[PDB]
Amino acid sequence: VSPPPPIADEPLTVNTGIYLIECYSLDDKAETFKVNAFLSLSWKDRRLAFDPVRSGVRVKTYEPEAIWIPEIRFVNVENARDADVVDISVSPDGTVQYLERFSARVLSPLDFRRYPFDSQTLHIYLIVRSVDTRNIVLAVDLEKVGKNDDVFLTGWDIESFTAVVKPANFALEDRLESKLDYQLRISRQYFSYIPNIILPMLFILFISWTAFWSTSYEANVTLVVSTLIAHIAFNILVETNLPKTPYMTYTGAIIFMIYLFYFVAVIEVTVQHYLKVESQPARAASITRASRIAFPVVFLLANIILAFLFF
Amino acid sequence: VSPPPPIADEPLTVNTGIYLIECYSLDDKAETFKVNAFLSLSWKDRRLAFDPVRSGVRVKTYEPEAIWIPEIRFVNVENARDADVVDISVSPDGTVQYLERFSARVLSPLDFRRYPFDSQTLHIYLIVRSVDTRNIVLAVDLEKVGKNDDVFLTGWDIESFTAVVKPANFALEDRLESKLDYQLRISRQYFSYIPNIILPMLFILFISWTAFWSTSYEANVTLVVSTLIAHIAFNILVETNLPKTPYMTYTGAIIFMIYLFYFVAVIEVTVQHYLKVESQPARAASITRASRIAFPVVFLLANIILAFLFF
Amino acid sequence: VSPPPPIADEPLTVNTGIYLIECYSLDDKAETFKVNAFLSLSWKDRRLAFDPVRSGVRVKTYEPEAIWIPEIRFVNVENARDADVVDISVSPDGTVQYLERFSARVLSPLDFRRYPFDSQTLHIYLIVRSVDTRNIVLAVDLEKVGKNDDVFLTGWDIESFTAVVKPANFALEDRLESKLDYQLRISRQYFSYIPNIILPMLFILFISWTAFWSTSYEANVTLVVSTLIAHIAFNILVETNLPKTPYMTYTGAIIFMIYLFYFVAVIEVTVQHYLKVESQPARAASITRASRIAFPVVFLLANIILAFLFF
Amino acid sequence: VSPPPPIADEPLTVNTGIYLIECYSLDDKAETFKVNAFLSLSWKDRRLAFDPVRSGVRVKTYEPEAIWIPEIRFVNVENARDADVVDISVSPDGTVQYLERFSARVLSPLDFRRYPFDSQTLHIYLIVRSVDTRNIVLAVDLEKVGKNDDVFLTGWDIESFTAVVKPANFALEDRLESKLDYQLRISRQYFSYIPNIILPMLFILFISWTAFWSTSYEANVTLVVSTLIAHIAFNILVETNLPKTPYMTYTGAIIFMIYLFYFVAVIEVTVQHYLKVESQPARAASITRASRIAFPVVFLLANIILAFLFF
Amino acid sequence: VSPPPPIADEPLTVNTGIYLIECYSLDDKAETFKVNAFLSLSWKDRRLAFDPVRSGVRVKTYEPEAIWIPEIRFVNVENARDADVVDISVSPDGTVQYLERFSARVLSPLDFRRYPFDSQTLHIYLIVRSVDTRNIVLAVDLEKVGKNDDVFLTGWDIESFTAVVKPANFALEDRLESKLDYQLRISRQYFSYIPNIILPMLFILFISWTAFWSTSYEANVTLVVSTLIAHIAFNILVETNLPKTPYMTYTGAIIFMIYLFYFVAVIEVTVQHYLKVESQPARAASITRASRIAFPVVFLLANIILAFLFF
Repeated sequence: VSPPPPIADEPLTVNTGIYLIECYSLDDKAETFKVNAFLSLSWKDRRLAFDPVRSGVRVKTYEPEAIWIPEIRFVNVENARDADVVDISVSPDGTVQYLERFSARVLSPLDFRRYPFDSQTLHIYLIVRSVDTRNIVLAVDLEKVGKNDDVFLTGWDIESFTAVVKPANFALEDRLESKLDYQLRISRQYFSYIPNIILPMLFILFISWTAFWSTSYEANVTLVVSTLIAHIAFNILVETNLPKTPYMTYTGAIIFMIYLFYFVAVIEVTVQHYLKVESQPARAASITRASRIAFPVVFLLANIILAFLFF
Repeated sequence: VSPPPPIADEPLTVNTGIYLIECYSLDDKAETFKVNAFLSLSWKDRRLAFDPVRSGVRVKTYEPEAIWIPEIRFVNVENARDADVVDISVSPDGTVQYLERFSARVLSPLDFRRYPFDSQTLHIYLIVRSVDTRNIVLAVDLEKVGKNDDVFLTGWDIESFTAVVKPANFALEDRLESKLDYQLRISRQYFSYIPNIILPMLFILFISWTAFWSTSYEANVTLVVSTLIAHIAFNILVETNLPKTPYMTYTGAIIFMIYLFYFVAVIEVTVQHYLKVESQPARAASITRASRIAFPVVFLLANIILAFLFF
Repeated sequence: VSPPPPIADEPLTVNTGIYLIECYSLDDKAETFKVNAFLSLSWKDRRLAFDPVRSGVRVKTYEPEAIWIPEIRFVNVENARDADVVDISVSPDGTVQYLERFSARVLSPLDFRRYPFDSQTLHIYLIVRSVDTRNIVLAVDLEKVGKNDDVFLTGWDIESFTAVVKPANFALEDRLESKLDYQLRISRQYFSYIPNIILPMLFILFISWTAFWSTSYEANVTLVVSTLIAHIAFNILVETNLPKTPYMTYTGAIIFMIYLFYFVAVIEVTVQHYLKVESQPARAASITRASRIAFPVVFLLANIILAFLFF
Repeated sequence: VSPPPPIADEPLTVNTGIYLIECYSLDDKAETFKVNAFLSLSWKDRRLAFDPVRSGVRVKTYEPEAIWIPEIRFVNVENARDADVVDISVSPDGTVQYLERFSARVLSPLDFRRYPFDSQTLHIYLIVRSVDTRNIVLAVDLEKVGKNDDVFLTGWDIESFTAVVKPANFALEDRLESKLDYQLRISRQYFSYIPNIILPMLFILFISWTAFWSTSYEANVTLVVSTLIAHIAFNILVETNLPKTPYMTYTGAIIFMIYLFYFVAVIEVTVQHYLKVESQPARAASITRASRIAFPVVFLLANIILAFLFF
Repeated sequence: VSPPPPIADEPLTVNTGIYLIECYSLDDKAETFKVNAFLSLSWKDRRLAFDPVRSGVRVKTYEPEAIWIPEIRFVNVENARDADVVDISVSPDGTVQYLERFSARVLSPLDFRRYPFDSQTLHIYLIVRSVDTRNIVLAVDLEKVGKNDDVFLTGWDIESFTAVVKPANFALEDRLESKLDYQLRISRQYFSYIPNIILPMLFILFISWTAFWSTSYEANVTLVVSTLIAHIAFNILVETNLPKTPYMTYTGAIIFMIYLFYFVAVIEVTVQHYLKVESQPARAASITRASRIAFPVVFLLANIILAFLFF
């Protein structure tokens, strides 16, 4: 009901911990993720302490209204952290052990440049408002911060749940206070993405390259233009998986390069035909023969240039 | 009111039951499903026992606030279930019969590898928090576990609603307690998936194979490339039914293999033409003649390899 | 307040009525429909009766809390209906007239086999919980069951709003009681489905059949394969209208048959060409000439077989 | 708290007004539209009046619970509106000025036949329930009915916001009362619909007509069939804009006619070829020459027939 | 509890400030954007003032219920702002410092004509209701208005967060009062829109222009018509990025012009062929030779005309 008084000017230390139970709804369209976890809080209140003989027990259980509880909030959430309280335990020395289970949609930006190899740092920002009586400071209890054996992250590898031990104060408000950051490092699992996106997209492009082993302009126009359609169609097919980014992505640059290669292949096919029709088939045959090596080499070279630029 | 006191150290047994009335919203994307069911609770409270002559009746009806009710919760739900109590009945010996109708979105992972023959185990995890006075344990009353004669599961076969009789304790919290698991085993119905997905997808691939019974390179390019487009288009058409998985699925491997076969068929068509144009039609004719058997045989062989790998 | 007492053992009859206002959000995909209607309740309470001279008036108006009201619920809802009470009127003899306006999403399975001629029986299940003092039974007041002159059902014909006069008890609960069923029989209006789905889908198939009046294998491959693409594309176009069913539908069987016909047409075209190239144009010409009649006849025959099988 | 008493038998007049601030979510599918507006209510209560000298002020501000407020509801809404009261002001004579801001989904049928020239009458039905003490009637204060300078109706022309001055009583309930209708007459802006839908759809059809100036059956098959695909593809592209109607629309009839023209064009192309191959090129040339005029003329004629039928 | 009294007739000045923390869910479809920010309020009340020696402290902290707080609301929002308060501080002179954190969906129209060079003026309208005792006016405290060093907007450049210093009164209500406007000027970053939309769309069009360097009518029909399909397909692919506008946009005019160019290119190809077949290949060759320059020149000229018209 009333905040604990400081014996001295020192601020109240609230030890925090988050135990990740379930992580669902990874909607990449809104750069959000839903979380279901345990939030543990630990701080010392002298007013609740006792001798354990006359009191009988070693522990004292209270209701949330009965005692003072710090106003802990999450910064980067859609709406107020949905909560329910599990337990409040007071040890003989006056140390309060608070535990609640919560579920909330977290706002955490995603970098899609490295995609689909990309690594992400998912953030959960904890915050406390200091009162006049008293100031309150947050701390991390590493024993209460953990991932379960049943933790499921389908399509991602969980690297480190290591929260920011030194979380800098956000100078947003009039009074600056330290906001405890929880860094959750993940890296994209990619096996499926080669046989489902890259490989079939390379096959369609390679099919267009058969126009370099043909002399029929009609058959060549069909090869290049119809594969171009198949490529667009294939992009529409995988559209859901690829990201809608306002910046240039690695995947996006490859896609653009593929569009350029269809254009150049058309030029070649058109040129080869023009030379043959304009009575110089020696040149026409030489260009086509060269393209057979030029196109794969330049492609492989440019992909290495791209890979280097992004990694 | 207050919790019932133990005659001895033994924990309070709360007998549970779930009567599955309706199952709506089967989201193959979020791996969540909405449920509307009856939850029944049974436990013995000596405090409310009576003689039926002086009391007149054989049964006593109470309001939820009037008596003690165990705090039963679901583990794998987005948020707390809809709480609408139906009836509370007390027998002369003190046995309480609780019944509520609830509705909640359940988080249950789905394995799409064996799809569309795939079988699933849907989970509903029940949990109770033990108090200081007396510890509380959950049990399954098989007579109160059921699904109606009007239970509709369009597209699935319900194998067994048999809940985990021995549900292991989840070591997540500070105090470990047994969490009653409800395993709902289902198997996918496919009487439609062959004529609607597989058969037309095989037809389009087979059409490309007619290029082995033709010598017109122009007609062949049209056959292979236009069927490749029809295949992509067909995939777009059925896209909704197929799953967007970060791992490799059986269906997904077949699709990939089909993409490979279009690529190889192009190679053949291109090779056949090159040999004919490079004045060796004997080889060209032999390759084409071989492909007529090679392509179906290798396909049938590789499908058997795939089926074996996944089953 | 308290429930009315029975003069004899007879159960309390609650006369019900539903006045269907506007029906919205006909989600064919979730097999749910939203309803906005008036619910009327009528039952006799001797406890509320009076003489109209000393009381002055002929009618007595109460608030919902002031008097006893039966706990009427709907069986098949996503979650409980919106609760808005309009009026409560008591006649001199004690007859209570209750009226509320409600809105709820109803779960009602749909049969898509006969689609798009398909007829449906939409269900709204009313239910009441019978009390230890008096058993409560539901009845239908046909004078209070109706639909307005402004009732709109776009693309459906409303056959009969006739509710189940003898609604069987659901043996789900421990105590079985009669649950008042409201059957709304509807039949699909198709004045659009022929010119928008069937006719253009037949035209595309007929275009492929022109390959039987041509000898150019190149032109024929283009005809059959490009129309096959147009068919897939057309299916994608109308995909929204067609149903995603795990069982075999009439429409779905026709679609499958059309896919088969494109495959057979390819075979013919391929065969005709092979015979001509393998120096037997007499056979090639005979098969093509036969196909001109065979394909339409077999199609028309198989459609009548299909129509017969489904109707 | 209590209703104002009538000096005489006359009913209480509640003057209404709706100030349309922002109209969003124009859902074409469900024929619903979301609205955010101000609702103003004006009625005279003598019990709240005063002298302004002894009271000091000219205006008196109350809280909704403090005074009597009429139970105003909307008929055609998904569910009850948003209850956010802005201000309640009482003038010295006792005239109450009520203002609330609300947001609700309105059910209003749309006629898509005339589309995209189509005109609509959007309805918002206001209703009040008369009490036993004094009957309540609704009125329209034209000075409080309006739309801002910042009112956004992107794609429509607002013809008249003129609410039904004489709104007939809905004979649905047992007691009939006048329900104040708000007619919002709008007409569709088509600045864009010609260059974005009609013109490109005519271009694709016209391209197919070039087959009448060619003799190459191969080139003709490509022209007709590939444009047919382009048409389907184009329909898929504009799918969002076009309406999903269970009845026949003007736009829908044109689309169907276009499908018929592709079929007839195929027939011509097939016939022309057959005659040439069956050694009668004089007839073949005459039909093709005629089609060059026949197709555009018949099209233009049939479009005039269609336009006449719908307008 | 009560509105602060004016020493003279002057209105109460409430100094406002908005500190933009996070800006998410930029759903262009509904022309809405979600905002998460700090709202600061500053005004002087003499009743809360004190001497700081006898009171001890320099600052006084209150609870929202304890003191009078102005009813500040947002005009253009889907629903009410999140009701969450951070701090209330009173200085020795009586100056109140209010701070709250809020999250709401804002309705702000978007102009898509200049897209994707488009620039926008985003609006957040603040409003206050004046009471009987003293009229309340809003002001902007520039020192309490800003965005963090970590604020980043994906795809946009933030030009000026300069709120309307002179915000005109909205004449909607009976009593007109100044509504404080917050203008946020932004310009779209297009670094992606050229390589992802424009460039590949130009490539497909350029491919059709190779028909001017060919004499094969068959190959030309394939070139023009198949690229036209690729264009439609490409539009379907990028459909998400392009806006669904009922007015004419810059991007939309370019798209229309591209459709026209495919039609004209067909005409050329058809004409070239007709002249050759009608035994005048000198004219046919001249037209084709001219088109090689005419088409790119006219295109580049018309694009400059378009750019000029829109900018």
